[PDB]
Amino acid sequence: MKAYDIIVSPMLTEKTNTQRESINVYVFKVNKRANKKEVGAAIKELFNVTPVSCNLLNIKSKAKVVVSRKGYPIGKGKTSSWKKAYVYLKKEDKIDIF
Amino acid sequence: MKNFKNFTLEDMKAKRLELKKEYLDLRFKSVVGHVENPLKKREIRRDIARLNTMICEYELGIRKV
Amino acid sequence: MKTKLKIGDSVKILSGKDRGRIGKIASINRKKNKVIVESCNMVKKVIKARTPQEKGRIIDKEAAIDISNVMIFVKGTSSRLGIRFENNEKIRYLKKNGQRI
Amino acid sequence: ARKCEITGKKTMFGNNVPRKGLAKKKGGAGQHIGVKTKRTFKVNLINKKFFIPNLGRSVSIKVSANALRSISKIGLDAFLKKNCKKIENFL
RNA sequence: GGAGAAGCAAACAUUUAUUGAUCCCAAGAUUACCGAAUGGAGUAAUCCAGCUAGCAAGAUGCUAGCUAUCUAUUAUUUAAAUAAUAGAGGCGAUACCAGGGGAAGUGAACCAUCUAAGUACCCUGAGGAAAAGAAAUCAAAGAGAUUCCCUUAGUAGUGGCGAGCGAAAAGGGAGUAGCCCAAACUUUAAAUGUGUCAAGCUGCAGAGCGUUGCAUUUAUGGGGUUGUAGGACGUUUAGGCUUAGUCUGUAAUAAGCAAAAAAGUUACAAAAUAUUUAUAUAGAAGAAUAAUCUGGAAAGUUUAACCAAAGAAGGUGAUAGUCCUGUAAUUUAAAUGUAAAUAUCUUUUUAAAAUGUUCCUGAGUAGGACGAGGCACGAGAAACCUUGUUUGAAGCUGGGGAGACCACUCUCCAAGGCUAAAUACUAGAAAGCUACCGAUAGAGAAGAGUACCGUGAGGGAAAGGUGAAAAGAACCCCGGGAGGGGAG
RNA sequence: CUCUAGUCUGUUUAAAAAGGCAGGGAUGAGCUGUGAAUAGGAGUGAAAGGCUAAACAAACUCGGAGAUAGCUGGUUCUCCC
RNA sequence: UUUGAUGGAGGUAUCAGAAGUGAGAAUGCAGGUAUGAGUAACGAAAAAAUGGGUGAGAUUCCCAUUCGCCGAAAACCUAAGGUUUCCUGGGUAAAGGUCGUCUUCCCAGGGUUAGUCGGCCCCUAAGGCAAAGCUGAAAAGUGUAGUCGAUGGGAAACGGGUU
RNA sequence: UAGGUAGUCAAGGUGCCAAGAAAUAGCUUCUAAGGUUAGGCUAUAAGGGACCGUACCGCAAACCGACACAGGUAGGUGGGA
Repeated sequence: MKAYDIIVSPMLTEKTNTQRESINVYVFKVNKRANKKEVGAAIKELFNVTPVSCNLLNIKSKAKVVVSRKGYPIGKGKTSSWKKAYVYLKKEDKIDIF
Repeated sequence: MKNFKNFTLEDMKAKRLELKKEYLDLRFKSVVGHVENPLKKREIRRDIARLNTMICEYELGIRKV
Repeated sequence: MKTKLKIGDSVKILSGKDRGRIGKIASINRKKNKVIVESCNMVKKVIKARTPQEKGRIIDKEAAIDISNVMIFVKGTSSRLGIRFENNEKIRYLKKNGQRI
Repeated sequence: ARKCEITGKKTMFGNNVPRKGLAKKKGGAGQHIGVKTKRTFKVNLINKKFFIPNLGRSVSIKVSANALRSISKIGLDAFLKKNCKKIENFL
């Protein structure tokens, strides 16, 4: 898996924004098959900077209840689960694309 | 559907790399919030798949240069 | 589904409100087998177009007529359509007389 | 199983049939069948040892007394050949 | 195939498509992980490796490719051990077939015989059919493999002779097809035993004393398959020659070569194309209506046509042969799949009509004793077949059968192995039909084995319809809304 | 922390077996968490014909099965003799 | 079978044929709705009250001041389980035994960062599978070498702060 | 400062009989086939952290009782008089 199938997209959220402003942390949606090592390697190849460390989380799928055309519960649907990555850079390092 | 139906193997490889650049940057801009042509994602993805088959055909020898 | 009418033709409306009124084909919904004839089957419609509250308004627009209710009309004649093979071209002609469309 | 390793004989299932009365060929009015039950007739396998000088060693086979009799009549090699088995399948 | 497409329904704003899209068919690529799951292990969708290649490879890094087991065949002392290929594992058909296991509820107004019944079900096997299949048979008629129907026939028999169970032959049909091994002899040897003389050879002579001398087993070819014919011996023969019928040279025979016939549906095996407007899997063309009246809407009312190998069935604003799609009769095949036919290819005979002496013609087999089952037939006079425990033959100068048995007579020739078709079955695929259903009906399910219930096995619902078209009620009034009253 | 004599509420209850008062055990034949083993003519039972997924003088599910009943119930429009 | 209202799209004479051919009950089945009845309850005898704010609407929401209750808990921190019920914002068809501006209700968005924790891992208890061997109609049953199997045994961290 | 609960010292000590897990792990050590920087130990400097769970409820309207039910519900904290 090339370093392009690893990183999916960043996250722009209030929590991630404050974290990035304060302690220089970048949060990405990554592929569920990645791990710490190739996430770090992918960050290096993509943005030409080596991260100090990486943390990964598995976000479970959010369940929804599906109702009929009239509308009344007939089953349980679910969103897609995904993997979230916190990436820690050196205090001088930056990522510009954001 | 773009036209690569005359490209050589390594030219196709270079095309694949810069199209992967384009797809990654497009995803990033979409998340940042405003991209005028969301379907560009689908178009680029299909292009990359085309390149993957065509290259594969080169190694498999089905399509000869 | 399959049909022998082309967008842009001029057709005469067989049945409906608009007897024999002749108009151009603007669009064809072949999922429902319906056709939109310009300035025919002309209905009043209301649109808000969005929930924010500047204004909404009444506009006039054509409604899709069924395919079966129109018939090609060229040079003062309306008739069925057959097709012929000449010059390696699937061309169309009028069953009543047999001319180039 | 209780299976002759040469021929393939296996146990045979049948009935258990009691009879009351006296057979007509003994002057009796006849016989009457009672309550039949299920039963099995068992092959009498023997775990025999045949010493084979041809490789100077003894091979142990599960054979029935019938197969032993036939081996005594015809010879072990020929009997194995007739039932399309080979001595090396044993050991 | 031609103008839209972005699934199954549109919506909201983004592109693509005449550079031939979408879609349909054929083929190929990609094809995560689990699962027969097979590197080990495991709480199925996941941790742990061995080895090799590339990632600065590296500190439990990533990716690619191998190492599971059984059976058959040999590379070896096929057991042990690895190696080599070949065939299998599981699912599917809540169908069919074969083999093994085999009830119980009932009837007999009880029940124990019997019946139900080889039924349900379990288990082992494969196939598209399976099984069976070319008479040691039916059976007293002159027939002639096996299987499936109509009759025989509810007959013949059987049955605590109670209830019940229940043929076969012949005849008339569907459908057709007969064959190949072992053994008798011989060649090529090998292995294992035994053997130092007159042991091989068609017969005179010379050579010859071991062409391995004689046997068994393994492997190869010839030889042959039955109311007792095939081989060794009896001749015409033997197309014709080359080689040799222990070696050379002759009467005298085999091994090869002209000449022919068949063959992957049994009968030897492995294919490959051309070739068949043959077929399966995408398609193309396709006939013949105007007016008038009612009505929102005509296809209908009425007045006149036209087509028809097409008045089958749907949709079209109310009821269409001629409005649209289709329908009759025709017809698209690059590629793929399935079929025959033709040669190619493969294999075989490269000979038959012909008399008597010897050899073989299927061995723990036929049969008998005891204990069981299948035959319609429950020990009954109980044949016959299979079969467990025992015993045990003949060798055509023979044996089996002809419902106990004996004699005669008439038939047949087992103890080796195959065989298409007629026949069973439809989960399904396509094309069609119905005095079949129209939402409490019809599959449980027009929305699905979902919701729900139970730890699990498992059980299991209810809910179809606006209008011809959303053309979904702008705007205004009451009300927080909902909703209603107006306006459209 | 584990058990239920006696009494009462409750009994179309809050609970398809509790609660309100009380009592026995309370360093032991003790209580209990977390895994595992024994399955139907069988298991288990300091033994009452108890229990084995709220029902056990032979569990439950599926199939035979629409089992058999001399027993009970039901059996739909009309007229004439 | 005639006239009307309603209804807006198929029925049907005569003759003949064929049945899933006629319901008032089976403690019948399915569905709707009466009856008891605006009656019993509205779920423990720990207890609420005032003022203010939000809101169209407040005895039941929020805030504040009093009172009351538990306090070897009715408190706090971790399992067994549940699986978004957690936080922010918006809303009240139903559902909450009433009301509701509120909720574990609904909609949208957001939220779980490990070398030191718990697993994974290297080990074994009971137990399970298990080549070979042995025993059985099949299916399997026994069982050795092995391999799995924690509530057990094994390397490493504490304090404070921040949303 | 004084007093001192509950651990802990302690798998201690002292007595008793019912005589009270295993380990192929870990730690330590030993030698074969093979090795003699091939390794290992004693240090320093540099960096290598696997994969998953991680919210919240958890004596309760969020678990198990058809319920927002007077029930069951493991373990560690257990203030003051």
